[PDB]
Amino acid sequence: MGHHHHHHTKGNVTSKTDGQPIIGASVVETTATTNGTITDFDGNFTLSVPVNSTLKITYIGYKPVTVKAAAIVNVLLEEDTQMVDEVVVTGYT
Repeated sequence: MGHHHHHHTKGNVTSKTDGQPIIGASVVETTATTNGTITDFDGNFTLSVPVNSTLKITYIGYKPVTVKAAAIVNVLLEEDTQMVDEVVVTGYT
């Protein structure tokens, strides 16, 4: 069980490789692209939007990711150009 701290942060993008924060991720709005923002060392960004539209996030290296606008949203970056299946099942021998 990992104890998570509750702070005043808006959105959070992390990679699905090791579990680290995304630094330098291009995140913009569906209609408000001009007001696009990037992620910090912590893996979060700050953006103010009037309408409750969706937010498009992209980071050079891993697959793209999109999430709706909310007080706290977690995103996971999937490996790009890499096919890795994480499935397993046992039974009769």
